[PDB]
Amino acid sequence: NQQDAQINLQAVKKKYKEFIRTFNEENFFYKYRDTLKRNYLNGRYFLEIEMEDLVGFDETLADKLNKQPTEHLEIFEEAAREVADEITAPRPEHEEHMHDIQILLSSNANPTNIRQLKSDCVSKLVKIAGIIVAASGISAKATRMSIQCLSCSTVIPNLYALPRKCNTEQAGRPKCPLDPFFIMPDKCKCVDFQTLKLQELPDFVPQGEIPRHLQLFCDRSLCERVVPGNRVLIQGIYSIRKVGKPSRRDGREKAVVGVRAPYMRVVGITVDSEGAGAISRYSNITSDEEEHFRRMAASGDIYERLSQSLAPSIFGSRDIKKAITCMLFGGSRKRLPDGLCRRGDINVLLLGDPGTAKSQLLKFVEKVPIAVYTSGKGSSTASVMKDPQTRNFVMEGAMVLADGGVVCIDEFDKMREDDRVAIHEAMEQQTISIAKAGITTTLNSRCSVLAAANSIFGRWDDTKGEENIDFMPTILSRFDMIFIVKDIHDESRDITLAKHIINVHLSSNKSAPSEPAEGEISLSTFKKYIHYCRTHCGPRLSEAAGEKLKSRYVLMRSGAGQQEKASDKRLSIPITVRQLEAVIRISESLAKIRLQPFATDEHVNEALRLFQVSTLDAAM
Amino acid sequence: PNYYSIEDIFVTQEKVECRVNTKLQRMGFLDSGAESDDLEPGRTVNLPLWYIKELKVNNAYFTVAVPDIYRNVHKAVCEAETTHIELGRLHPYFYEFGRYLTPYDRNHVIGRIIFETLRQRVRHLLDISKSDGQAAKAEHRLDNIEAKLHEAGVRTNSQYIEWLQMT
Amino acid sequence: MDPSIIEFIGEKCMISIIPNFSNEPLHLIYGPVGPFRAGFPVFVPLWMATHLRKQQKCRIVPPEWMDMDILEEIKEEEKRSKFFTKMPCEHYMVVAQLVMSTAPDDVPRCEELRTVIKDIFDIRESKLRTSIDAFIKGEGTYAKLDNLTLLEIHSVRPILPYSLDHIARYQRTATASQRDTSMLS
Amino acid sequence: FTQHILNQEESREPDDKRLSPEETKFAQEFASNVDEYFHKVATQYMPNQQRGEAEQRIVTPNLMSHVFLKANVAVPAVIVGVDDEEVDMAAGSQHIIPYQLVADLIQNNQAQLI
Amino acid sequence: MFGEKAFDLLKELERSSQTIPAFDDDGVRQVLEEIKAIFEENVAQASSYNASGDRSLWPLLNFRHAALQRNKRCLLAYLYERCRRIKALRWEFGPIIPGDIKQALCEPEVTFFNNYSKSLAAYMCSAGYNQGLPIDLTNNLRPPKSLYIEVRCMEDYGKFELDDGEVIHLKKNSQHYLPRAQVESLVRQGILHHI
Amino acid sequence: EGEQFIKDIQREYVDFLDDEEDQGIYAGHVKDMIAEKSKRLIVNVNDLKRKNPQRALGLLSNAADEQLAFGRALKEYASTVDPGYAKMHEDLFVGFEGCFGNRHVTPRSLTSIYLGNMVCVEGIVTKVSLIRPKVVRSVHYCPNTRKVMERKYTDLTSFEAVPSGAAYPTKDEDGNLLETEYGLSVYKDHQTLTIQEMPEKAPAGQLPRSVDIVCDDDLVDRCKPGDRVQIVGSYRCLPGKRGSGTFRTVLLANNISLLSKESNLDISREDIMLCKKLAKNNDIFELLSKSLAPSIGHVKQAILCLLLGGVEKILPNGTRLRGDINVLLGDPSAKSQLLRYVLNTAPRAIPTTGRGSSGVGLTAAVTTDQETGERRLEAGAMVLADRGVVCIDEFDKMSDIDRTAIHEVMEQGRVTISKAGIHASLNARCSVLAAANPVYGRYDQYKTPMENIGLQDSLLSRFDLLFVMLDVIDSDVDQMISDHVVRMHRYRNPKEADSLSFVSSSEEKKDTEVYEKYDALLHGKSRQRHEKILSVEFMRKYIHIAKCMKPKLGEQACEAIANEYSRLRSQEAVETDVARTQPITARTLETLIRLSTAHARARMSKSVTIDDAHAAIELVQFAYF
Ligand SMILES: Nc1ncnc2c1ncn2[C@@H]1O[C@H](COP(=O)(O)OP(=O)(O)OP(=O)(O)O)[C@@H](O)[C@H]1O
Ligand SMILES: Nc1ncnc2c1ncn2[C@@H]1O[C@H](COP(=O)(O)OP(=O)(O)OP(=O)(O)O)[C@@H](O)[C@H]1O
Ligand SMILES: Nc1ncnc2c1ncn2[C@@H]1O[C@H](COP(=O)(O)OP(=O)(O)O)[C@@H](O)[C@H]1O
Repeated sequence: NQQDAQINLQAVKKKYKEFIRTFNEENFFYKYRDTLKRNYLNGRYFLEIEMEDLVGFDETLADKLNKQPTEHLEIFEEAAREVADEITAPRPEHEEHMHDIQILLSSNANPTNIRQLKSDCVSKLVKIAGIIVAASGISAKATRMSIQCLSCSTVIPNLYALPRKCNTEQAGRPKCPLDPFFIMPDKCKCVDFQTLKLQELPDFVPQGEIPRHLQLFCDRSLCERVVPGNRVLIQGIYSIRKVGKPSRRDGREKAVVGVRAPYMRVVGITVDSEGAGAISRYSNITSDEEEHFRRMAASGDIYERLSQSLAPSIFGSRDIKKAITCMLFGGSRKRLPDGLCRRGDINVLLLGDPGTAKSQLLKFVEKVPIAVYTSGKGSSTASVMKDPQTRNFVMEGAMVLADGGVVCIDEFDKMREDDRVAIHEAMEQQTISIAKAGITTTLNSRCSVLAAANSIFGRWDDTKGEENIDFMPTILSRFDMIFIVKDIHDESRDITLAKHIINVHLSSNKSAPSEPAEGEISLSTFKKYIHYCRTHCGPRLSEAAGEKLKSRYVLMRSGAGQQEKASDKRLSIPITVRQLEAVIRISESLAKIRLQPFATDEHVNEALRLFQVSTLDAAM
Repeated sequence: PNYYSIEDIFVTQEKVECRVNTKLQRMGFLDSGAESDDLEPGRTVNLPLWYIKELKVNNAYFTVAVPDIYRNVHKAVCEAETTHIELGRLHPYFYEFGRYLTPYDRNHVIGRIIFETLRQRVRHLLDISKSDGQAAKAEHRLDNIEAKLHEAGVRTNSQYIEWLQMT
Repeated sequence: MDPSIIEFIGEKCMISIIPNFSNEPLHLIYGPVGPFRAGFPVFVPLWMATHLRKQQKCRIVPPEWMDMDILEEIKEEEKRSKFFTKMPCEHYMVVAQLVMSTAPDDVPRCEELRTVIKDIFDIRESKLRTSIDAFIKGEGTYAKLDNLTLLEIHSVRPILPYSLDHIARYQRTATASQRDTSMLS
Repeated sequence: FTQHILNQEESREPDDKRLSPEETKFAQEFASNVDEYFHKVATQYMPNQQRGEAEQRIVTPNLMSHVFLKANVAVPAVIVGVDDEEVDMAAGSQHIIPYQLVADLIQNNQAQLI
Repeated sequence: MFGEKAFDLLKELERSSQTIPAFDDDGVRQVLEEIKAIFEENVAQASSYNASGDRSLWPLLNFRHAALQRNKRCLLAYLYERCRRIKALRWEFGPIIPGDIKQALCEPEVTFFNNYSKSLAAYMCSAGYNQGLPIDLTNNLRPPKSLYIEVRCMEDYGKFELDDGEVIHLKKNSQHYLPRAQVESLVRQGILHHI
Repeated sequence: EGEQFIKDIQREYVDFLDDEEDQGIYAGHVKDMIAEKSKRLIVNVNDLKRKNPQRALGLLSNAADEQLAFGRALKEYASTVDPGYAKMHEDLFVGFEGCFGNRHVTPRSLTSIYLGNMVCVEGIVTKVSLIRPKVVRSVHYCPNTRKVMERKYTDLTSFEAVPSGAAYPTKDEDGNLLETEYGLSVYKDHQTLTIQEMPEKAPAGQLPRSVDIVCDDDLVDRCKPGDRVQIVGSYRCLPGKRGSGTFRTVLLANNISLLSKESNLDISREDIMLCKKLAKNNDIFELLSKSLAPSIGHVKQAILCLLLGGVEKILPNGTRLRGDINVLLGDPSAKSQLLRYVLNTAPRAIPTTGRGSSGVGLTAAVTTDQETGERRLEAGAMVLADRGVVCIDEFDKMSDIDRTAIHEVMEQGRVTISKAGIHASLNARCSVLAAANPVYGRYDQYKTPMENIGLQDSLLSRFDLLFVMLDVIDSDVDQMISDHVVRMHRYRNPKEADSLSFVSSSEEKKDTEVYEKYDALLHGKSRQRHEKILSVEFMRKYIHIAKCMKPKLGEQACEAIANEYSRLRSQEAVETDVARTQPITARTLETLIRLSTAHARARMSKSVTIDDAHAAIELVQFAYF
């Protein structure tokens, strides 16, 4: 303790200790004491902090905080427990024992990029923004422990040398040298450890290259914090694990001089707000939000407004779009005490002439909570690898990443059939099976899928009869609403398409006069709205809906069979149990939107007219 | 006519697994018509509370009768687990059932269990003293008698805040 | 139970202040009021210095318990106050707020002061959680007020009791009813 | 409490002590209103026995809402009118209890509420 | 639904919090078709030798009883909270500015509205002065201040300001010849959080 | 003997053995006077709290030697009670068991706490592994001096301390003789395995995590990997952790709950009596027909006999044959959901993929520095279904490599198999299903019976019957199926004269309003049944004895099988079904034998009847008739 500067004491002595007692505004909210105590009450053991309060307090710490944060951010912990344990006393009688805590940091300074995380930027606090891939399980770590040889809780600065002398020396002259250390984990501790991960951005030198990435670290409360495939804002720190320059040159033919490895640990991850950047699992949403939600649900002019949410630069296809979003909400996983988990999620088909904006539309359906896109030639056999550490046979197993999300693809036609069958199947039972190596783990996950396609011979097949698909009718089976795409001519239509997109395509046009349309706004809102509305309501039918829908499917199959007989040959699609079993999910999607649980058949006449497109499509 | 409440009639409804000792007649609201003015000594039955609220705990038209949650085994180990017996919503109200049902046991245990359970709330809401943040916290291990005071204590803090300065 | 209902109780209390008038466009009220002369103290309630200081009419001074050493020793006595402690005016948690809004234009040391009042408030409250942590067997004939203040107790009031009736009905029925060998409800 | 408040009043019809007369006009006016409102519900078949102000219809009978009491008397246990064990009474203290048992001291004004 | 609908019946008031468009007389018609749908059965066995007095009916008495219990006391709430809300806003104003509509009067609430207003009127007469000063209690909290000017508002509807003006247009910019007794009714039923 | 509260704690456990509770029940006739000698006693903490909560929850926070002391005090007690069993001079650890509920986390949630605790797990039996012995102490001897010393050794996985490190002695005094006597030098049993979350609570946006387990002597390998399990034990963490490199965990101190048996049932000879009382009822077969598939027309009359494995038939040092049954047929839309009526209804039910390499039945046994010297080993995916049946989907989509690899043990009903490292063989005499598709969808009857399927005609004799499954409707039946399917849609959703609500009671309730979602019984009690006679549990409680009973042949079988097989091979290859008369062979006899063998177990009639003849032929003709 060399009390001149950089001292162990001055900070903790009063400064950090009193910063919070001193942190004041009237309204008598403006401390971190209340938040701390009320956090403690519910087992949290943390609190949230800024980094530009020091400017609110002083002008010295921060330019010293950046320099040796590893120490300051534990002096913070000690000050925290001593300033909070006084309040742990209601009187001296109900600190049954103290406890350890974790601090947070945050700011709005600016995000950096991985291409610059360099030797200067090391041991130093920072901010970035990347994206997540996958990260480990939850192993272990602790802080100290005792040993029978000395019986002292072994205290450490770093988060190993174990010296010579015995300490069971009280044996006479017959002592026990040469490191006799019996670790006593009756006396040890336990914190968490998870190894988060990080990929770089999609616009920041991937151009003539590929994107690199980084692996991470945590201690106590940031496990169970991040599920992968997410956009983060971060404050962490860039540091190493090993050390050395001189001619103790590494390995066998490694390390010309001194190369040690990278990583970062987190001091105060947060998340993103790309509209709703991070709204996927947790709830920091507030009562105003939910009022907004239900009062828009109360609004009986929400669905047709939502027919105009994906096409603010696109014209037409409105009867086409009355259920392009109903796909998103999902209906009901109405499972039963026997096996019959009748199919939850929902699936759609579309195929027709190019030049009609299928690609951009599916890009947008990815845009608007969780989803992915490849298409053909290749998300997901599922993956049984063999761990290069220890050589065990683990399962990465990537429809797992639609375990509640959805999927979109075109290019079902343009990829061969060695890889269609596991996915032919998954989307009738949702259980990814496995039987390959010594494991029988019938995995599962609730994904949907969107299916675009391309018919060879175009509208020729569509004019006359049966050249609809090139591959099979068993995946003509699994889908409910199935859509031709033509580009039939009309000069009015032509000119209107003409100016419609040019007025789009001119000067990055519609910034000001775009959103002035009615209520067709904020796909961000839709992320949140969806992740809400699916997460509560579990509706199912009303009695009056069932008989008319039943009779309607009856007449559907009778008309298909009559067209079979009105041509003296099969002129139908197979009248399946799946068709009713899916239109039920269309009713369910509708009731999911308006939040009314019990749905009536007028609510679903809309469904009738929408799958009527498929009926009258495969009518010929 | 009740210990009144907006929950005025979550009162006389809880269905049971009531057995039979003797004959019965004309079950009425069951599958019954002009079909059975006679039935067996011994048949488990689901039954409301209202007509049986006043049917002679001494007399045996019906019998020793408990629900299975209300059977004593879990309830016994929950006077030993009167510390973290967890509820949820499979039995959302679990607090004043005996506040009718106790004398119909013929084994004299119910009320002791229950009183111990809520002496635990004499110990429990030590932690409940504030409204820290956004909408909802822990809102499904709840009978809807604790719901009331829960909201209430929340409000108490909520307005204490506006006191805390001009706020 | 409110933020202001207790100021109909608390804010009626008095200090003595200094105005800058003598007796005003009116002299004096038929009342306990003192004669008005500037440059000298006068005793008033504290629902008016509010009205007056911000009307730019007066100065003001506090009581004496609004200090340091009293509010440095009351706390350490209060530490091992297994029950309660010194009580300077017994609702100083409301006087101090309506004090420290404006008067800190010229009050001294209005910050370490606030520090201590919070430091005492929280602890006494927290004590008033753990009193509950012994309450067994329906002890609704045994309790503590002995040097309580009121601004702490109304923060509990509606919660427990509207429950405690049907809570300890099982045992309050005991010294009020009868049955066979077992406990009654 | 328009239910059995009337019943204590027909027990004595106290002077300005218990209740006041305009309250009585108010209250019987109201109870007439409730009945002549129920008029337009079921009054071809208004209650065939429990017809007027009824027998099980009660509102405010309960007298054990356990309230806080303020000491003001002999700082020893000045043992006085209450059913419970008010042993250990005092002057600046409290040992909290129900209310039924003391509708006495506060009509004496020996004690007070908080 | 078997004695649950009141959750739906006061759901008439679902948006009517303080952003209220208007109100109606819901939830009586088919449901009080019950009360006469049932007395037939409830008194079907009335003084009959159909059983000559045995145990058998003993639920059925109670069936009637609980049916009625639910009915009547649901109804008690259905008017009672309506009295409560109207009383609150009528503590924000006298019967100067009556209800939003005066069309959600379920007929016997003639009796009830008028009864409550005038029971309180009687109590008023006792109150204030022995003769009775209906004494301003919850509005026009100007200390001794101006008498005759108009001010700015926040978009009221209801249009009930009869008081002393030709037309003051009781909304935002209700700005006309406004005296004091003109402007004597509304403080927080939705206007002048802002002059 | 550490801090002297240990002995206070010893006698606090001795204070268990006072009166009716333990002096009456728990001490005496409990392991040794009953003589099964399980040193692991049965404790339940709750009684200990009812004596000394300082010893109840002082245990579930610290277990340094409270267990050691418990076992010590117990052995000293029985040393007083019964010196006959005083020859087991060891710790004799105890249970501390229970279906209590203090803290019962997942393998996911042994999360940086619980260290130094005694808690619960649930999860999957997996990696049921190899055995070894362990060292206790060595009874040496010196013929030079006739001196038998001794030396016990420890390590952390057993208790806290570690041996004062050294190997077994030699010339330990000065040069005299050290003859290591074995047999007196003793050994326990050891074991090591892991568990996974029975996972379906797992968030498949996330990874279902793993655990680490150790066991010991009288606990050794008590179920098979492929089952469901709950367990309750204590926890420890030995390794270095940057003092040297990070940290790991382990679990022990435990007793088991396997939670899927029938012998778990408190079984008298009364359950058999209920079965045999109702056994005489003749048309119960049709009830079991409508039993397992109550949520779907359609078969299962026959599928039962797969579900019953089969019947054993061996000859005097001659041969043996495999007793079991196997069939399958259909365009999409109840085929692909008639397979999960087994995965989650009946035991020993392990579905396979349709896409599987090197462990559909293989192992491949690849190894990397096991704790022991296992150079080559793994296990497979068939013995999991030994003595029963199996599911698959996408069979026609299966490889035509391993199809023949099925035929191996399927047709043999034997294993003589290996992966070229060691010849291996056993008796796995299993059945199986899979799924199916015509290569083009809607075709199996117009063009041909065969060749709308397109594969080897060799298997069709390996299986039992050519069969049929189709989908069409005429003008009249459509509304009949409509009302059937709408019964499906309503007898599943709950809750189905001027005013009829506001009934004496309502939905307003305390604790029996809606359990999950209610169901009807109206007119399925016109079907005079009950939810217990037609159920899961009484059904499965009639599994075991039909598997124990063995209905031998009658005599009238022979002329009938003769006449019927005669006409079968006469004129089954005519009348529009000739190309579906390809696989006729001398194999319908043994399947008929399995048929009547099974059906004579469904009422357990150790006998044979002509009615069974009709029952076992009529399905075969109904294939097409
Ligand atoms: N009707 C339209 N209105 C506005 N823009 C359109 C329209 N049709 C096409 N476009 C534009 O033309 C481009 C079409 O490319 P896209 O990738 O959709 O082809 P496609 O329709 O998917 O054909 P294919 O399915 O064969 O790939 C998009 O960038 C889209 O913005
Ligand atoms: N009678 C029935 N019994 C059971 N399920 C039925 C019945 N009728 C219709 N269904 C339902 O209709 C859906 C039809 O899908 P199905 O499982 O038959 O496809 P699949 O048999 O797997 O097709 P494939 O045989 O080509 O794989 C299923 O979800 C099934 O539950
Ligand atoms: N001549 C025969 N002698 C003995 N068994 C025969 C004879 N012909 C048919 N069988 C039947 O055939 C079975 C063995 O036939 P197998 O060799 O499997 O036929 P495949 O050559 O088609 O596989 C026996 O179980 C027996 O029931």
